Amino acid sequence: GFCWGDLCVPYGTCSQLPPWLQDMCAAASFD
Repeated sequence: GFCWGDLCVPYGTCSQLPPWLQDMCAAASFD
């Protein structure tokens, strides 16, 4: 879960994102 201040990328944004952004969203899910 990558956090930019208070903006943490939701773990469940992956299907709303396209493949290349899902790659990071994978680490968003696990971090």
